[PDB]
Amino acid sequence: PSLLKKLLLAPA
Amino acid sequence: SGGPNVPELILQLLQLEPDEDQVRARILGSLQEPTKSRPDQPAAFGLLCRMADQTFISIVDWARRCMVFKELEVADQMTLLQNCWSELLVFDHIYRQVQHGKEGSILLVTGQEVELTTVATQAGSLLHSLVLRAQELVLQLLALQLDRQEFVCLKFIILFSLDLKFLNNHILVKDAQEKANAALLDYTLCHYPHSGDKFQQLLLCLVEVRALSMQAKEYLYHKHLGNEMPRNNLLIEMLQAKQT
Ligand SMILES: CCCCCCCCCCCCCCCC(=O)OC[C@@H](COP(=O)(O)O[C@@H]1[C@H](O)[C@H](O)[C@@H](OP(=O)(O)O)[C@H](OP(=O)(O)O)[C@H]1O)OC(=O)CCCCCCCCCCCCCCC
Repeated sequence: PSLLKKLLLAPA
Repeated sequence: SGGPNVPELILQLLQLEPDEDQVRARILGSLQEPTKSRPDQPAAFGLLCRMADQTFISIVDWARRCMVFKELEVADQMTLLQNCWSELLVFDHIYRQVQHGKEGSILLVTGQEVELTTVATQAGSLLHSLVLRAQELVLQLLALQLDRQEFVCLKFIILFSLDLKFLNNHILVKDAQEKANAALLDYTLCHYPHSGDKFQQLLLCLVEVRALSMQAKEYLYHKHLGNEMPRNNLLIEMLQAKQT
């Protein structure tokens, strides 16, 4: 949905 | 000064700060990638948009590693970031100007210098005013002898500068804010030998950063209404987020 959410849910 | 007795939060924040060279190289490499160049626009525009986007990527990456923030769920994080993105970017630019200060020009994250005359002759009145005001803020911060500790502390403060009613985890965020302010006040009281309340002055600086951020949002919005922004622009997505 949003790039921000993908970033925050991206692997660390 | 330097630091014999620095607040723990500030030290941990210093250890959480990313390396400038690595971020620079990453953003440069991200800009080197091929792109569908628009024939009715200077490519430099799109390159700078992507640059700001990547800068915000790095900023988000910095946020994800922060204390308290990493103990939060997705919703709160998204709310905070959507509330302070422009402020974080602007403050990043400003401190980049402070850390490497040539009064006749501005320094981008990529490493290239842009003289103020170029901005004065090629940019619009709005962006010109933005750069000039930002440079005034840089001058003020230089006058107050801003250091790295106060810098990361101020970034952390900005990250949680939001009314508690918009967040789900109230007490944690409140504790974060109070601890941040306490840390800043402690450091400023322990390290500033000059006169004036450096704490309060820095808070004023934060207010100015916020207004400047509002103006930046206005600029990006003007570009957006004219369909000048590239598709799937991260900053535009942040700007179109529901305001809290
Ligand atoms: C949240 C903010 C984060 C920002 C953090 C990163 C800051 C990066 C600063 C980038 C500085 C690069 C400047 C390089 C030199 C430069 O001045 O090149 C031009 C300037 C832009 O010329 P123009 O479009 O303004 O000026 C136009 C232009 O003249 C058109 O051709 C006219 O159309 P026209 O021909 O029909 O008249 C427009 O008229 P109109 O009003 O009608 O639209 C006019 O306004 O450089 C750019 O391309 C920058 C691109 C922006 C990418 C990054 C987003 C920046 C948003 C916030 C500003 C950051 C400033 C820091 C202060 C807090």
